[PDB]
Amino acid sequence: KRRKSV
Amino acid sequence: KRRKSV
Amino acid sequence: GAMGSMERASLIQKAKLAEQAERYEDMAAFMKGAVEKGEELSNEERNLLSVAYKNVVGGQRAAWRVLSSIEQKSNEEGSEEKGPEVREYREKVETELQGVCDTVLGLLDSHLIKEAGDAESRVFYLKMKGDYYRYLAEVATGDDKKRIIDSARSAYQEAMDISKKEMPPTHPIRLGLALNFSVFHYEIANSPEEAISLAKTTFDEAMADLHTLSEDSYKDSTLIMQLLRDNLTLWT
Amino acid sequence: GAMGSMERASLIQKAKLAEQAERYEDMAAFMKGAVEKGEELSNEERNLLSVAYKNVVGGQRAAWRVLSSIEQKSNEEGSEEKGPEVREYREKVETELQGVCDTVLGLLDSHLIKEAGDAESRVFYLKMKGDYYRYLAEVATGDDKKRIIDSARSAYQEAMDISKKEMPPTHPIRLGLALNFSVFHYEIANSPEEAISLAKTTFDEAMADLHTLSEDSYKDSTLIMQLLRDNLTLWT
Ligand SMILES: COC[C@H]1CC[C@@H]2/C1=C\[C@]1(C)C(=C(C(C)C)[C@@H]3CCO[C@@H]31)[C@@H](O[C@H]1O[C@@H]3COC(C)(C)O[C@H]3[C@H](O)[C@H]1O)[C@H](O)[C@@H]2C
Ligand SMILES: COC[C@H]1CC[C@@H]2/C1=C\[C@]1(C)C(=C(C(C)C)[C@@H]3CCO[C@@H]31)[C@@H](O[C@H]1O[C@@H]3COC(C)(C)O[C@H]3[C@H](O)[C@H]1O)[C@H](O)[C@@H]2C
Ligand SMILES: [Ca+2]
Ligand SMILES: [Ca+2]
Ligand SMILES: [Ca+2]
Ligand SMILES: [Ca+2]
Ligand SMILES: [Cl-]
Ligand SMILES: [Cl-]
Ligand SMILES: [Cl-]
Ligand SMILES: [Cl-]
Ligand SMILES: [Mg+2]
Ligand SMILES: [Mg+2]
Ligand SMILES: [Mg+2]
Ligand SMILES: [Mg+2]
Repeated sequence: KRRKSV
Repeated sequence: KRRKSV
Repeated sequence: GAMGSMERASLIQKAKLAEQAERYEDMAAFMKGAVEKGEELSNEERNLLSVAYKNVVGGQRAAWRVLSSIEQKSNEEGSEEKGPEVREYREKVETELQGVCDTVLGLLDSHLIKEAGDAESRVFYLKMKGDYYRYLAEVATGDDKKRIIDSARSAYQEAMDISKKEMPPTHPIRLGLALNFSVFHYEIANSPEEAISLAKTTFDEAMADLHTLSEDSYKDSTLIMQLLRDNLTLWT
Repeated sequence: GAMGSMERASLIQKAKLAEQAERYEDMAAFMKGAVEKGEELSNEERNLLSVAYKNVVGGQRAAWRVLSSIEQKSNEEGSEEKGPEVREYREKVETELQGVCDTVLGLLDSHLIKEAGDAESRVFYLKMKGDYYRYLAEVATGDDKKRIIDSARSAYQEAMDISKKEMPPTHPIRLGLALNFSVFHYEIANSPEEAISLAKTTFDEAMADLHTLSEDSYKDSTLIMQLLRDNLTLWT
């Protein structure tokens, strides 16, 4: 659902 | 596992 | 105080927003500001006050247990000497937890309990008093531990006496109080028999009064009855 | 600073304990104290610094989004006038988030970046610089928004240029940098095409270099490659 960041 | 409190 | 210039209603509105944002430290500070306005709390506002602090202290307690367990392992035979850091940091977390407890106990003593005349407010605040003394007892290791313990016992016992006289056996506040007093017996007062008897009797008396309830009140009582059953299952 | 009297090694030991206790504000304060000792950070210590702040700002960002969404709903036609509280509290959370970003950016500018000579340290810090400017950009609405955005772009672009020259295409830091720069394109710079091209090309170049890796390095790279694939799936 929410885009991924790291 | 851990007993319940409220 | 810090919240001295904010309107009571605005503090309450903000406490509800901080709950939605899961910002429980903020929630608790707004509620402390609302209490310090000097007026009695409504049912909803007592519930907000209780949720705010229970969440804050609940995070501190979980942290303390992680650190206490590390500290104990380092004190076991054959463990390498790590120096003072784990004890220091556990003490730091412990001190902050104690300050939260002292703050709640402060609010209850100045002046929530003394103005609480209805059973539902008075039992609710006394349960909170027993809870915060119980959190103090969890970390207590010195000459005051017995007195902290019996302050928890005495607050819980006054709440039990009022709730038995004035509330139905299915009331959520009565049920939550018994659940926590029963944990106090099990975990703090080293009385697992008393803990079990209290949870059993509370559960059975609630069962027998369910018939009197609407479907919405049924839902509220059985939820906490389930937590009593969970502990009986764990303990027996 | 506040951590001026504590040994560097003790600060590091305590940061690791605070991580285990999930006490990320404490973790971050211990790491800020360690950075302020003036010595360069090791690989492990950079990772601790990054985890501490990412967790702290990540909780503030989630809270800000909850509050921003409430605030927008209250500004919709037919919504009842709630007064200034939601805006005030969103501003409070926003200001604290901005102070965290400014603190990290402060550490990077004084003096982590300037002493970072190896690619793995320099790219790591530049990625953090782009990330914290990007968090500033998420909340920016005034005359400085374009400059905040292009400070994020410029830091990410310098990190990309070094990582392309000096790191293999599967390096976790190279991969995490591309993933975040690609999110910046999508979400901040309104360039979803650039976001998609970057995620695709980064993924494909990593695939083609997997063969060179041990099984443990394989595991580390494919983990982040999966996050690139997740975004491509969401975006296409
Ligand atoms: C001082 O000790 C307070 C405890 C004793 C048992 C529980 C009390 C806690 C709260 C406020 C309430 C309960 C549940 C059982 C509803 C939660 C359990 C722990 O915290 C809350 C009280 O419930 C009240 O507050 C809830 C807030 O959250 C929602 C879910 C929105 O739903 C609300 C309920 O509709 C409302 O009845 C429940 O009546 C009693 C007072
Ligand atoms: C400035 O941006 C930092 C990001 C860019 C991608 C990722 C970085 C983050 C950390 C430190 C690491 C990764 C994972 C992919 C291992 C996590 C993802 C987000 O936070 C951590 C870096 O991983 C390192 O730290 C981990 C800490 O947690 C454990 C799990 C114990 O395992 C550790 C790994 O074994 C170690 O290699 C990973 O190499 C790179 C540096
Ligand atoms: Ca009654
Ligand atoms: Ca209920
Ligand atoms: Ca290289
Ligand atoms: Ca990994
Ligand atoms: Cl400490
Ligand atoms: Cl059992
Ligand atoms: Cl505010
Ligand atoms: Cl898709
Ligand atoms: Mg007023
Ligand atoms: Mg009264
Ligand atoms: Mg020294
Ligand atoms: Mg150097």
